[PDB]
Amino acid sequence: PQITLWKRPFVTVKVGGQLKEALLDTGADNTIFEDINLPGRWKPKMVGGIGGFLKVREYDQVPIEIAGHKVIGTVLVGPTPVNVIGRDTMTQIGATLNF
Amino acid sequence: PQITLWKRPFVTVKVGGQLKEALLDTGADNTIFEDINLPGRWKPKMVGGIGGFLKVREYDQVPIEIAGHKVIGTVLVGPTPVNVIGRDTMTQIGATLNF
Ligand SMILES: CC(C)(C)NC(=O)[C@@H]1C[C@@H]2CCCC[C@@H]2CN1C[C@@H](O)[C@H](Cc1ccccc1)NC(=O)[C@H](CC(N)=O)NC(=O)c1ccc2ccccc2n1
Ligand SMILES: CC(C)(C)NC(=O)[C@@H]1C[C@@H]2CCCC[C@@H]2CN1C[C@@H](O)[C@H](Cc1ccccc1)NC(=O)[C@H](CC(N)=O)NC(=O)c1ccc2ccccc2n1
Ligand SMILES: [Cl-]
Ligand SMILES: [Cl-]
Repeated sequence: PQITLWKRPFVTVKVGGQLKEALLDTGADNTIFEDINLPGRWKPKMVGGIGGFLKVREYDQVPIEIAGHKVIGTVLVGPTPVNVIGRDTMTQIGATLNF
Repeated sequence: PQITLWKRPFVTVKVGGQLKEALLDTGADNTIFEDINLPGRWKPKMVGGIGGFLKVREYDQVPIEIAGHKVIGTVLVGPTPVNVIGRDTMTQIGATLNF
């Protein structure tokens, strides 16, 4: 699809077997969710942004379906106010900005 | 242009009289700079991000040039780690996210 930006660009994704919504974010390096439970091991990571840093769990090679496509990549989990799909995932579905 | 997302999507912008660079950020509501100086009075404003809330200066009706499109918008000046072009400016140049 072609998405205008008059509203925040959320999309449906499936991760860990659950349907979630997340913000398509061209400014973010990373992909992060609040309250999803993933299997397998994780490693601690800190991510920074406006206002400071977030302590998260990093899970590697996680399948995400976004809203229709299969991506495998890194997923962060921590107490974020919003789920975000960052460039690490969006490059794998060929997302582009156009103007 | 049509911009892929393998690198961070920075663009050249002229804000006030000054050439700067900033991140095209579909996950940001606002346009925020740290390294510009704008004249005159400003209004206090608070913005949120992943880590908490920051105090910024709001300057109204500021000219912004990006990719040859000259627009007039609200520019915030605050302790952001990265200059960001948010959806408020991107909608004015007709930017879309596509996949
Ligand atoms: C933006 C922030 C998330 C705070 N990250 C950083 O500031 C990291 C932190 C790292 C650990 C501590 C020591 C410094 C390194 C490198 N910095 C990068 C920082 O010092 C450096 C500033 C700079 C820019 C241009 C020319 C010279 C210097 N940025 C850079 O070199 C490149 C610029 C680019 N176009 O990619 N940017 C980044 O490295 C950077 C990293 C994460 C980001 C996440 C989201 C959005 C933008 C992000 N930009
Ligand atoms: C989410 C995460 C992966 C941690 N990445 C980032 O946060 C990186 C960090 C980078 C270095 C510092 C400068 C910003 C860049 C780009 N950001 C992405 C960037 O897109 C980021 C994503 C985001 C949105 C909403 C809430 C939190 C976080 N947007 C923002 O930080 C913008 C800033 C603003 N006020 O315009 N925030 C918002 O637009 C915004 C909207 C609604 C909100 C509701 C509650 C609380 C905070 C809310 N913030
Ligand atoms: Cl959700
Ligand atoms: Cl990020």
